[PDB]
Amino acid sequence: LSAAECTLNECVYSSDFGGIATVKYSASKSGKCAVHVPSGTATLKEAAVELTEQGSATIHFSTANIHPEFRLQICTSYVTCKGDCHPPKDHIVTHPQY
Amino acid sequence: YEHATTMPSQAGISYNTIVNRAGYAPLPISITPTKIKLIPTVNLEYVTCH
Repeated sequence: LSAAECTLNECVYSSDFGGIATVKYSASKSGKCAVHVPSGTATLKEAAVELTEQGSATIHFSTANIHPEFRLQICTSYVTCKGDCHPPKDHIVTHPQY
Repeated sequence: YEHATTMPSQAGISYNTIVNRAGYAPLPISITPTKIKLIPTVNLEYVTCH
């Protein structure tokens, strides 16, 4: 992966993966790239994602920080992605806290 | 979802607003008072005529 850009469109921190982040990439080859966040701020729901040649990819994450700025790790390099999340709507969720 | 709004008490004008939460998409909500009625509580006291 070269010339990687991550853009957090809209995020809502909650128990579940209330945050969705979009990453624009320029992959050297078609295929899948393993994706991870070294920091504990958020966890990716997907371990790996298929990459097109020069398309954009979307990921789903859960976090607890209102202003998350985490450097998620991709198959080759890092990219810092920052945005503003929003509080959850429902008071109580029937899900354990991720 | 709790939401508070006030509109002028006039008929024939449709009121447009959106119920918006940061999480969900904003939801259009439209109200148009077709007719507004005011009913006094009358009491028939007596009847008169020629």
